[PDB]
Amino acid sequence: ALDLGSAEAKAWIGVENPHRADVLTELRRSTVARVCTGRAGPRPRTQALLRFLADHSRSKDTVLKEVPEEWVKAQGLLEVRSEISDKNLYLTRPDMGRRLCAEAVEALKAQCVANPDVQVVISDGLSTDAITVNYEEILPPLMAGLKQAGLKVGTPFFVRYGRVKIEDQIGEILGAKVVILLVGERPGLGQSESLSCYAVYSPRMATTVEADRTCISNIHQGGTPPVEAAAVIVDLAKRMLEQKASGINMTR
Amino acid sequence: MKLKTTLFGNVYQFKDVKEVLAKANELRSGDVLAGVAAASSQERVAAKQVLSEMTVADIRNNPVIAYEDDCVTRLIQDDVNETAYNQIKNWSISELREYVLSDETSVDDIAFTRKGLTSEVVAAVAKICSNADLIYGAKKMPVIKKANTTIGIPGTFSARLQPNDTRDDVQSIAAQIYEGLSFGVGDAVIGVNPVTDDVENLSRVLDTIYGVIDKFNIPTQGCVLAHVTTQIEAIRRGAPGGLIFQSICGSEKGLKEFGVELAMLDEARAVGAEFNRIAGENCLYFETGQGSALSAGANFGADQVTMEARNYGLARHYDPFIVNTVVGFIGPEYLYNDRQIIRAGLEDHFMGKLSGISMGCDCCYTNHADADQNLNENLMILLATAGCNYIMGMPLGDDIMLNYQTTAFHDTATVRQLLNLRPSPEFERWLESMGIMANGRLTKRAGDPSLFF
Amino acid sequence: MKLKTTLFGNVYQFKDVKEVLAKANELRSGDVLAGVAAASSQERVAAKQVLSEMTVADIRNNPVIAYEDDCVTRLIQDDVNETAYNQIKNWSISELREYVLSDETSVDDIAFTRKGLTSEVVAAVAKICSNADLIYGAKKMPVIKKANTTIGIPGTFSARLQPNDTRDDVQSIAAQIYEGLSFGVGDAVIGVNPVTDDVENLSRVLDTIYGVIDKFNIPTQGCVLAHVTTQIEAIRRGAPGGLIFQSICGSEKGLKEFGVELAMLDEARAVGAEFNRIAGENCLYFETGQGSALSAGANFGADQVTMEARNYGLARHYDPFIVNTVVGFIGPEYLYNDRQIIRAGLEDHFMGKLSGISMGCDCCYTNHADADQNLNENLMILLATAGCNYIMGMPLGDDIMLNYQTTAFHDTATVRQLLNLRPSPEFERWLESMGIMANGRLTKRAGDPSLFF
Amino acid sequence: MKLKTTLFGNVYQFKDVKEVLAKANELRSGDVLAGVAAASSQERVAAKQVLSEMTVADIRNNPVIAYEDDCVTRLIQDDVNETAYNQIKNWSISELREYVLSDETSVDDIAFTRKGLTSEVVAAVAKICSNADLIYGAKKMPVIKKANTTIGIPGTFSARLQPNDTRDDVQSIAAQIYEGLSFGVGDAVIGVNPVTDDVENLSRVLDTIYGVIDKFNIPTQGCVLAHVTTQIEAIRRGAPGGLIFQSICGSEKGLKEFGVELAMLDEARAVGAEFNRIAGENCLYFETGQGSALSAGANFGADQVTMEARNYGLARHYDPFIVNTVVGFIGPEYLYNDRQIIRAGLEDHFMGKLSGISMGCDCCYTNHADADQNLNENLMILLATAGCNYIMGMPLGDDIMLNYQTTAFHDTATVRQLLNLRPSPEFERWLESMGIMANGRLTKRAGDPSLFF
Ligand code: B12
Ligand code: NA
Ligand code: NA
Repeated sequence: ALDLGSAEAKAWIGVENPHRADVLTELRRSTVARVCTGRAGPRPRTQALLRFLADHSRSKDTVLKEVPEEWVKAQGLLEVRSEISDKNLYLTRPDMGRRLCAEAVEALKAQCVANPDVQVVISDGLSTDAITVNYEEILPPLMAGLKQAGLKVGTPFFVRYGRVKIEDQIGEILGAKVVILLVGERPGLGQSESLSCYAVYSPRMATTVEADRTCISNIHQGGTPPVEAAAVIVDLAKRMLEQKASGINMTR
Repeated sequence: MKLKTTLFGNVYQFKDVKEVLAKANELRSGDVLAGVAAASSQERVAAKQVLSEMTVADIRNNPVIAYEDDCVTRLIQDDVNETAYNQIKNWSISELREYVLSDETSVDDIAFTRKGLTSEVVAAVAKICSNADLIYGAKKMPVIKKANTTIGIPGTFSARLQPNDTRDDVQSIAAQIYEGLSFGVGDAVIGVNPVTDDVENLSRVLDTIYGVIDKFNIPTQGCVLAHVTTQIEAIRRGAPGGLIFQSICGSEKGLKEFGVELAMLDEARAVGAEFNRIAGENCLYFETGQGSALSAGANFGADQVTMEARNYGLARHYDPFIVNTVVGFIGPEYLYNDRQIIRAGLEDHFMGKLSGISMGCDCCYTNHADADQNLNENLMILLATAGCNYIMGMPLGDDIMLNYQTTAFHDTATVRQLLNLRPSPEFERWLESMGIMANGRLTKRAGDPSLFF
Repeated sequence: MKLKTTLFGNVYQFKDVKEVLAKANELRSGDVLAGVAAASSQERVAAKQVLSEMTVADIRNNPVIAYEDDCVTRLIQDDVNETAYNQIKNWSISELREYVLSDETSVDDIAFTRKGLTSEVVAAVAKICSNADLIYGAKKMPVIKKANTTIGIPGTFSARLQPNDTRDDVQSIAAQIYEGLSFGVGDAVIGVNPVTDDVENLSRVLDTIYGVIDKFNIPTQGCVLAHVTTQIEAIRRGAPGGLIFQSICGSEKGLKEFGVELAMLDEARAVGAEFNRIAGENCLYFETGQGSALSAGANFGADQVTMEARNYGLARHYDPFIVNTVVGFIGPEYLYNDRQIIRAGLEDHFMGKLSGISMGCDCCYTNHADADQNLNENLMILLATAGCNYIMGMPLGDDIMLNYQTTAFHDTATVRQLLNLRPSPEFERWLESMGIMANGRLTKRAGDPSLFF
Repeated sequence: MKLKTTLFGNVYQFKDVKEVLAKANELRSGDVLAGVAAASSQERVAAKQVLSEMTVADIRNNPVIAYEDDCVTRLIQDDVNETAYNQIKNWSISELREYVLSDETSVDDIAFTRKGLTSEVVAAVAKICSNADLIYGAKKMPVIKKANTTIGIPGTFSARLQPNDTRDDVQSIAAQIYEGLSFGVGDAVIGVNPVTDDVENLSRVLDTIYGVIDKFNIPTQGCVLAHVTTQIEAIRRGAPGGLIFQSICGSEKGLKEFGVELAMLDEARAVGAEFNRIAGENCLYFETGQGSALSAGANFGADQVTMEARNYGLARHYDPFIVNTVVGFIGPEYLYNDRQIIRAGLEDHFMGKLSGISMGCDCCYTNHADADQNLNENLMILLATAGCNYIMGMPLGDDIMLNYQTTAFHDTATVRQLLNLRPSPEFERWLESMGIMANGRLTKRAGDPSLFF
């Protein structure tokens, strides 16, 4: 008897008559990829297919999963949204996810501090879990990084239903020299807590291209740890202000 | 030309070639998002008929971004054989479709004829093809290239080993390599998308790949799929050069989005020729896919099939070892479901082969798309019958890192044994020597990465 | 028996084997309509795992309609080789899936093993198979029969000529026959669904079919697809007997809906043996399809995949020359779209081949289903790779009196030349002597019904 | 570097690599004339041993004209794969000879290894090869190109139709074309050396060649062997472009003697890509031969074998469809007799194949050389066993305006039927449909130019 979401199901060796099964266990230990599950003819073994199917059912739910408004409020965050009203429209309309709605623009001018050196934006994007798991690990030492030795720090705020190009409009309105967007990248099969940082020097809606951004991707406990990544993003921000450059325009 | 037809007594008028090309597309969510789709099935068929009656000249002389404004358009137009063009310029697109599909049209006939085409004309043919048209048409247009393996020989089927890791951990990359080779995956390339973009890390990932290649004397090539500039940097500084990769887009603005100049790809060719461990004459590797130009704001009112065709016209200039579309890499906003992703996969592959590039497909989907692993298995088999040069392999198709599902190591072995297809002949020889393959089929002790230890 | 697992900490309980069989199905519109579908994706996977851990004895000893109450259940159960059954009865369905798919399992291994199966067990295997599982599994289970043609030899691909007319007009039937033969269609059967169900009309349609067969000495067989009693009547009274047809359903109630007793199919066998113009030992022809039991009131709370498997257990008793599902014959209420119709087609064909019948598929859809001709072309090619014994042929696939779209004459020629498959060897020899086929390929002169004139 | 051995107690000292390369040559009349030959047989062998013990780095880093002073040296050096070079740079020329000849060295091994060579190193290997070394070495290094024919596949043997006339009379050119085709000659190219070097005459001769090609739908290509600027002129102004020709020399001074800049060959490539009626990717044609640099003042104290190797390094940059030496084109002052002309032919072909060009040979002599037609027949057969890609064909080999004797049309048919070799596969198919060839052999009706009438 087996739960397909258990650690025993994850560690399963399926290879039937192994050449060297001690290598097989230490290969299974070396990676989170679905290695060493064996075969039936050229096809997957049944338990490997079943656990794949189980993980996909779990993965589908995490794309529709939304964080409480109350959780955003408990973080001390301004919630703002894009032009997108709901999760279903988000998935079909990236162009509306890349623009603040009319009430969002006015809220940012109302409530956020003007012409910062560094502006942290946080958005659910395509994975809520990427925010909710990681937030308390990444965000406090990021704020305490940019403050302690340094700069005019923006006040951090949530954008609901954000796509990456929205940080250009955020840069223009708030007058920000560096914009950092921490955003949920699209959910994997067997994980959902993968966060990316997208960061850009002094952006403009008409003129900024994607290559002008620096990406730091795969921030989680199975990737780059959110505490360790916080000091990466601060050092990136310091380099961005020194060089007056981001993305492909940066040295080294 | 006519921009106009009458269908069931009702007149259907379109403004330009660009609109006719767009609305002739089979329904997809990307064309609706771009605002360029047909309003009905009737207007789709009317667009198809208008397109079919337009000449090769009509569509050649109206590219969707103009010559003077776009370096990809210039590259496509300047590469035309004008003698081949002049032979076919007064053919209708209906006549060109039937020419491509004809059993009296040989591989050698199409070899000259395709040099008279532009990417927009290549798009125009695909748009009036059925699914079986796209599959049969692609099948009778083989494209063969050579690195350390030969890819694309009829009766063969290759696979990229894609050993990706969330930290670029060298034990986890190695584990996935040994698993892939034990299923006979890796004759296209052993190709890692890296986390960090950076000469020390690129060289270490390449050292890991080529550690395995050199130990077992494997006829294949390695690749690391960072930006082309950092690849060139790393290879110049003494990392092993296999294939050199770039993601490409079908307009100048799309290339600027990607941070790509045309002269980087010139440089990659020159660096390949100086540095790279490749026996044959092809060493470049491009990846493509519908929606990328629309994402970039760089489609200029054109549909994503026409834009994707222009990728292949750009790619053809550089005579790469391999190209694949990454067919459902992005998500539902450009291709929504099973049926759209299959159709795009068949379109992309047909258009690549018509453009004369070594065309494969990452048969894939994302978890926010209306799609599952049965779609990948549907599409990989359809495309294999179309003579798709290669697919990907990952452990059960789970990318732990790029956060999508592609094809399993299993799936390449399945396709080969289902359809009586072999690997690349050089790689097949190696598999036979390792005891992994006999007569095209996995042996008993295949599928087991512990064979290598 | 466990009727229970836990999945991500959550306990999933099902009432019986019937519910586990139903909810393990891939999503289709018919299972929702029957009220038997999974409520969620997670409960689908939980049902799949419970099913996989259930044994062959568990499924065999719980048929979905009981032995006492159902003559089809009796027929299936009483046909079991109990020695074959006793060898495998303590196998899990997981183990049986892996057994079927294994390259170390031969055709002759499965030949004996399938005799210990019932239709419910056949269904259970299919439910935990992926699309590529269903295709590769079916491919390695060839079933070969012989009428005046041999069908189902690996490397071959047959087709029914379906020359249907709105008035049974004998010039319109002949027209479609000459067209079909010019594409190499008709080696499975030349088979008309008549408008009127009477002996004079049956005999006239058979005279028209056999008029063509006898003039050109064609190795094939004719069929008129009226009710089996009217066929028997016509043939007794001296009409040419080829194949004898009946639509079947997977319960006694379903047969009563169709107006069939089992003794009619006994009689059809004996009438075949006395009367019919058939060189080989197989002369029966059944058609099936998912939804028919549910339409009839006759599924008894069972899903349409399990019920369709029971068709094949029924069919196997009578050792027919050919069976096909008519996969999307009815409408969207049982299979809604492309994805569901493809999946059903792969299921139906796999289950037929596992049951050891000569299994083909009418790859088809209706105009009120969410479906088009590109779906037919997708499915026909996938099934051809699975070693589907035959499909239909009609002119562009347009049935002018059954009001649906099946596959074109073109589509059989396409599949054959795409996949390097031949007709039935007897029929291929005839095509070669007519100048229609050379080396598996349509000649220049082919595709032209005026060749016969 | 040793520039020194002792042989039978006697110390042999040479000044530089250039003298060692020169004196290691087999005796020929051109090396004596150049003042660079060995003084004795013993000094020849001493030079051979010094050369054999010199390393790949020794020869690469001393080209016979320096990098700064010579654009051909620059072109050769800048085309080196430095990774391939670094693998082999500490190999002796002895070891490289044994590597090339080894049966454990594959075509794909040499494919990479030759990219680390320069032309001087290619020459050095040939100098310590015996005649059977040169023949077997070349045979195991096939080079395959494609125009409208594929040339250089092992088991095949091609021929240039050379229909030259004293007045460029279009009836006399056509006469010789019809004669050549009747013997199966012309799959390499149909190639005229014109009397007059102007656009009207070039276009008229091309119209005559392509008049025949288009009437009979021949898979081949035409060429007019005037200066490359006049070809480009003619083709721009609308003459049919097939192959574009230039005679080349192995130094910058030699090119200036010939009136060639490298940018003309760049232009020829681009003109080919725009204009030329060529299905494959190769459309350039060079001719070479020992003595030409020495004639030009342009050998700079280097021997004619080293200088001829530098032709092939130049040619390789431009990836031509075909190259041939014209082995005894000039006269006795460079190669005196049968023995010297055979040896040069074997050297030239080996070095071409090692350089990775599609290497053939005009097996030829002049009437003021010590030579006859039996030498042509000796050499053509030896080179055919070496896998020589093509020879010439003329009527009995008599050139009526270039004033020399090459090989007969007979001689290609002889070689093919002697050695069981076929034409280019595209051209062979055409010969079979004309009734000229069956199973590689001339039919009864062949050898008769009136077959075309
Ligand atoms: C989907 C995807 C793409 C898509 C983007 C299209 C789209 N609309 O999503 C396409 C196919 C276009 C693409 C292309 C490339 N990608 Co990408 N991509 C991804 C992926 C899988 C998802 C990112 C995501 O979910 N974003 C979150 C959502 C909410 O944002 P979004 O608004 O919907 O999408 C935006 C971003 O995805 C952004 N984007 C996508 N890729 C990249 C790469 C870079 C360097 C930047 C700055 C931005 C960027 O473009 C969209 C806005 O137009 C990640 C892998 C991962 N696990 O994150 C890699 C990833 C970000 N890509 C990567 C790279 C290198 C590339 C290329 C440069 C490849 C190449 N060698 O040419 C190109 C060019 C990117 C560009 N400059 O536009 C690397 C980044 C490495 C780094 N730290 O710099 C990643 C991390 C994968 C890897 N190899 O590890 N990519
Ligand atoms: Na469809
Ligand atoms: Na002689």
